[PDB]
Amino acid sequence: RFEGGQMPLHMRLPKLKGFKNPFKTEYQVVNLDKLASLYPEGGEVTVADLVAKGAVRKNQLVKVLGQGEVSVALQVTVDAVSGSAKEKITAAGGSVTELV
Amino acid sequence: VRPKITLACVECKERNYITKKNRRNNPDRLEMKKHCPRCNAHTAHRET
Amino acid sequence: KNKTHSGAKKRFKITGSGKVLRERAGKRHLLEHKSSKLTRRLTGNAEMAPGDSAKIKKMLG
Amino acid sequence: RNGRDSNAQRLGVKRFGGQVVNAGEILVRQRGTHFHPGAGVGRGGDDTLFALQAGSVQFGTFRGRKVVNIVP
RNA sequence: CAGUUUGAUAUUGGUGUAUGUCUAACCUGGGUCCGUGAUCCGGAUCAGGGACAGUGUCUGAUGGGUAGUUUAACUGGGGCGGUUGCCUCCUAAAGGGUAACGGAGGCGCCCAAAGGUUCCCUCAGCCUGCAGGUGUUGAGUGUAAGUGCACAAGGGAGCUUGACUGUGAGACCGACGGGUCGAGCAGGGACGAAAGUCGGGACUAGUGAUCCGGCGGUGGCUUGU
RNA sequence: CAGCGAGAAGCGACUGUUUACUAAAAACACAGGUCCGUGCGAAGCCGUAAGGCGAUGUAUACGGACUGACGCCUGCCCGGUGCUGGAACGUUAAGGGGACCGGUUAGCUGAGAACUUAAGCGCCAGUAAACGGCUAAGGUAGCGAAAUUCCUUGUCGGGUAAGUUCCGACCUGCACGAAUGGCGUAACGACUUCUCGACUGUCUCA
RNA sequence: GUGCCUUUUGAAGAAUGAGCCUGCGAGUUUGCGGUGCGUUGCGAGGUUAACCCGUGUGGGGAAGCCGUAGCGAAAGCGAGUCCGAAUAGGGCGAUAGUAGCGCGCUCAAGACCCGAAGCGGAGUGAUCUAGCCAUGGGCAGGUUGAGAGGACCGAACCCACCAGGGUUGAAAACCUGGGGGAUGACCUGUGGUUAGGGGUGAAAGGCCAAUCAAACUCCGUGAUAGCUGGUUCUCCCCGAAAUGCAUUUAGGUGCAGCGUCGUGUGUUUCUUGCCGGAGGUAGAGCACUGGAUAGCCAAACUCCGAAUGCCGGUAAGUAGCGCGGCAGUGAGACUGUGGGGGAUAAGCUCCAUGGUCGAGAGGGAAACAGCCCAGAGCAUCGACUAAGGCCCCUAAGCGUACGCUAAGUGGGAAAGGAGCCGACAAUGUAGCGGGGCUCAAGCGUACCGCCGAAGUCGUGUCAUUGCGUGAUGGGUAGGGGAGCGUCGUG
RNA sequence: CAUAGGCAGUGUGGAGGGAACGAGGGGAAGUGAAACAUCUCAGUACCCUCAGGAAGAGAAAACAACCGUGAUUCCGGGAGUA
Repeated sequence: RFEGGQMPLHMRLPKLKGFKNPFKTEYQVVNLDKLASLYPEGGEVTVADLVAKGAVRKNQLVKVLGQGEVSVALQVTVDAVSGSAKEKITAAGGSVTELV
Repeated sequence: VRPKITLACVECKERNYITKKNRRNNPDRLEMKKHCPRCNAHTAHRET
Repeated sequence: KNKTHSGAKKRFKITGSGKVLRERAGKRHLLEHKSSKLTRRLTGNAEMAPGDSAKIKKMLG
Repeated sequence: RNGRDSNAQRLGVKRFGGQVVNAGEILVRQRGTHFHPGAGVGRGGDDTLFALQAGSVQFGTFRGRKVVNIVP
């Protein structure tokens, strides 16, 4: 961290913009493409069961996201879901029930 | 001698532009019209 | 443990592909005579040079 | 009381004849209009000549004055 | 910083008109007596001073007496003298770049028009008696030089505020930070019938990174709500 | 065993002390002089304090500063800095005060102006044997090619056969000067300088 | 045929270090640290820390951490997201990891080893020396004459002015001969006492235990060195820099330039021909500006204006680029060419562009890093050549033929004068390397031949690399690889 | 009066030592910042009082967040994160 007296790189560029949120929570996210390979025959999809299939860390909030396509009906019981994912699940005959 | 003025119109009450203007030449509070982005119109911005 | 350079952790951010990004310098004051386009050219984040990124990557953990 | 100079500006022609360019590239950096803008060539704020359309650079004399031209 | 020093406040009370007075806190390195064989100390007791002084906390002044350190670099050794950033020219060897305490100069601004647009005009110099003939750049271009500008970028009028807001295809120059040009699009405007031009000035100097802090706006968020 | 003597100049009055181990001196000290402080739990000094020295002293005493026996003298300047005294008035900290403006849903609470006050400073006088200078005043007395004079081996006189040294004067004082004392001074000096007599292996010259 | 190391542009150097042998002496260790590579296990998962059980190296332990989705200041949205009024344009993202082990680099610790002057804390020192305090002692002898004296002469005693000696001494301050005080501010014994930013000082920064512009000892402590020195076994392949910007900066360092290794790409590199371009140098000229007696001059004059060089395209012929690990270098030297400063100087200094040295052996120039020839894998008692030479030193021509020189010119030089003169410094010929050379062994021009290196060819042999064959193997700083030896363990 | 003081009688009371560890107080500089004063070194070296076999801490005027845990101490994380 020393450029021979010249003003260091880390001391002439401005600090990064903004603050940080001490209580922001990040969800463990599951895309539909990789959620349609764990359940190739449909069925109910609980959070504690998603943990056992190695798709999300333990003890966090899940949020299904909408990348990919789903061809079978899934009854997902998660903490949140994106708009595109919710449409795709419903189109395939599934139902989305949020806890939060 | 030439100070920095801050223009403002009578509606948005948001300081949009700043400019130079010779005091002694234009002692009268300077004025012109600009594009206020809040108002989205070509209103008149009287010097503050 | 390493201690990350407290100064550099406040000035650089790492993207999802590992790129290291900075903010442009010169947009804090004396902004009167800087035309609108110059201020825009100083907005946003700019990528680092390779030699500079190497040192920051190696001084920020 | 001598010994003062202004650091170099790197003026001059940046694209020569027969050189293929993309729209907007700098062709010439100059002070004043030593070369005037021709077909498909624009003038910048500081006399810079830049191509308006992709093509090959070509110099010539249009209307009795040296110009740059872009040939699609 | 020690020291010296000012004021407030605590130790610190009564009473009268900032200033008197009283005695009881407090002070006597004043006298005498006892512990006691004792110039220390303490306790008596008379003699005074006296809510002052001394001391604690807070506070202004002074403070080489002491203490910690700074006191730039370049440089035909060092000191003295001079210079340190930006712009123009020559050295610079017909791209670009290129050094010396090499050769010449400027800048730290200015203009509410000396900006934008539409329209119109051509100068300096010379000759003749405001007028006429000649005169193509030798005048002018806010400001140094250079590259340009007579198709005017020079001169004169009308109208205006683009000396905009949201952007930046693509490129030039720098080790880097950074510096510079920029098509096209949207908003909302100026000028013009229109094509079109307008994101300050013919161009290139007229400026200063981050940290910290001030002012206006907006409403994104921080410790149970 | 057991003094060489004489004339002259410079500095210091003298006897003394000094850089143990390259400088003994013109340096320090001194007796004498002036100024400043101290009223006695003195001032000053060692110590955080007690307690001590000053002193078992008391303005003819003690401490600090400079000059340095003795003789003739010690000129002008108080504008600057410092010191002494006066503080009308201006400014000024803490403290006292709490105008008024906010947050919350009268209370609590945040920031907080006007006003009140000391020293100090600005201000007014004095002070130079105070630091200092000669417009505040522009160097008097005395001395002067000097422990000071670059030019310089100044010029003149004396001394020598020959004198960049020495002695007496001149004054063009680069850049003397009155207690960081001026000019002299009998005696003194393992001090510096010049000259003469006696004497010699210092030398001719070994 | 001019040592070794270090440091240098350059050292046998008369620059530093080493008298010699033997032994000892400098890149280490920690970490569920950071990072890259290799390898191993598992693999959308990987893996434990503390701790628990066990004789051991074994088993358990999911708290955690890394991967799994990103964008934004954040609310938030999410293969998107943020700026934005925008279904405008953009920034950032979308289209196999982890845990050990080994190695390189790195972070914090003394961190490769050695080396200050000095700073701070606590103590020890006035037996030396500087003061003061208490109590004793010493001053032969003779003079002077208010029997006084900081009086006189002079031994003891105290001191140290001069000279000589000594100077690895008899002595870390003395000896010999002179010299000063020698009744006082004197000398001295014994006992006390003042202690380090402190003492004491008739004042020299003197003295305070041979040390004083701040004593000595232990501790912080393995202080700090942008500095100096040292850093130990081998070979194979490649192989620099002394430049630009910035710098409290100039002998340091950051980034860029130049090296190496891994990985991806594959002719993209480079050379030559041709083709398309801009220019304002050399030269030249006066049309502008200036100088100036029809003729002239000019870095900052140009009516003109090459050769080269530069940018791009293309053809033929034979290294380049992206991403990462690790560097060193950033003091350059001379010589050719174009210039500036200097004086129409310098082995001068500052630039641009080549060469060599640096880091380059070998041959030549007598010796002579930078000049001419030439790039050393190793062996060779073969051959041909390069620069340079062929009378003897010394390999090869007293070469052949024509002509010139009379000065030893050759074997140093000017204006100028009629190959010559001009010509002229100091140890010893000394300005051909020496002998000698005009009966050239000198210069010129042809012809013939030969000598001459680690060059090339011939022969044998090893190694790197690409596909039996082609190329390749000097090398300092430095990068990579393969190994020798010592001790110990299974 | 009275106390101060003095006298008499007793106490397996104290005094000093000790390698490291501990609690509470006082508290440097070299060094780093490529200078230096805020800052670091570091509450380290050293010093002072008091101990015990260990010391200290320790039974909520504590956390948390509207759900809840329930004296203190120590170890690995959280994390070189806020």
